[PDB]
Amino acid sequence: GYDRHITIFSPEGRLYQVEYAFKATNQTNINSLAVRGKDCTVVISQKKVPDKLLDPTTVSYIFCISRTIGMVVNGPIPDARNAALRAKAEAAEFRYKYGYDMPCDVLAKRMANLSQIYTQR
Amino acid sequence: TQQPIVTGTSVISMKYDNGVIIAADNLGSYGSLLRFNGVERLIPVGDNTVVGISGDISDMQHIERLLKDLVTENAYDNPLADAEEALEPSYIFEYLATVMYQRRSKMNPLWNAIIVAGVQSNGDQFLRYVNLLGVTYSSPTLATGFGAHMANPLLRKVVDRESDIPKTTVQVAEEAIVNAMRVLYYRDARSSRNFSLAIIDKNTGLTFKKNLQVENMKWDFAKDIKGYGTQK
Repeated sequence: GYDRHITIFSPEGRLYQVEYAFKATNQTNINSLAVRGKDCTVVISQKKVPDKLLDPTTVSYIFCISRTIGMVVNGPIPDARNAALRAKAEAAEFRYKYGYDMPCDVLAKRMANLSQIYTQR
Repeated sequence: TQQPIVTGTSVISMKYDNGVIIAADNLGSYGSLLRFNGVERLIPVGDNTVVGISGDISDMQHIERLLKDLVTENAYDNPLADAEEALEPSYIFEYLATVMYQRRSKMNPLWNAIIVAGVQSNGDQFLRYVNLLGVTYSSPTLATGFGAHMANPLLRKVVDRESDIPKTTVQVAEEAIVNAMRVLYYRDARSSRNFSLAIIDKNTGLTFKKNLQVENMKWDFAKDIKGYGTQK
């Protein structure tokens, strides 16, 4: 019935609504490659712009969530922006209440926890 | 009524085996504003006694008048009624005490805190304290004002009792008043770098070294931390 239309469990124990989310991030056809250097981390990503009338400079997928922490997005750009906004807000908040900027580990975990809540609702 | 108008800092002092030293800084502040520098607060009465006056500068002047009148009374009559009835510190002390006490009762007191430091003609060290309220007490180390409960702790570690007077010398006290003054200039907002120092020795008399500056100062730890805590 609604075991694929909302986030409730199925007889399989697998959430079909959640599966569909991963079947929409590869439909934008953007590849990324991220490597750890000895002193740096480098991430390069596609930026295919097939139009004369789109400004290519404003077509982007690398958003700076902290002054030290970049974020590269593979998948739809409305959801990208919302996740960027939320992440920036939290990173600022962490500075405010703990006296130092949010680690990469914990910023990842925080968005991870919000994602679970969005599939709980 | 009377309350703080223009107010001095602290007079600090200690005993040793042959005498006492007493020192103060030259400030009449009008609160935060340091409005008068160069205003001396040690007042010598004869050559065996320096009275260090703290509190209000106004009242200080008016005890300047009373100490000066006193020398005149003693000189009066015989010239031999002041050579072997010459002044003792214990006389100056008592006189100052009883006027303050009775003036507090008229409810407009002399707003001061005073150390009377001297040596008797028998050679005994004399350091005793009086204040506007009229509380009397003796201590081997005494100070007034903020430095009565700031500067004084350090001083009392050199001399805590009457037994530790023979364990202290004119050059130990000398270092410790210089040091208790540096502590004073550092951690009090009312302070002058200038300070005058008098020494009453029984063997060598009044030696009055004026207008010293605080030396051996450190500010080399102020480059290492900035911000108020949170800022790195």
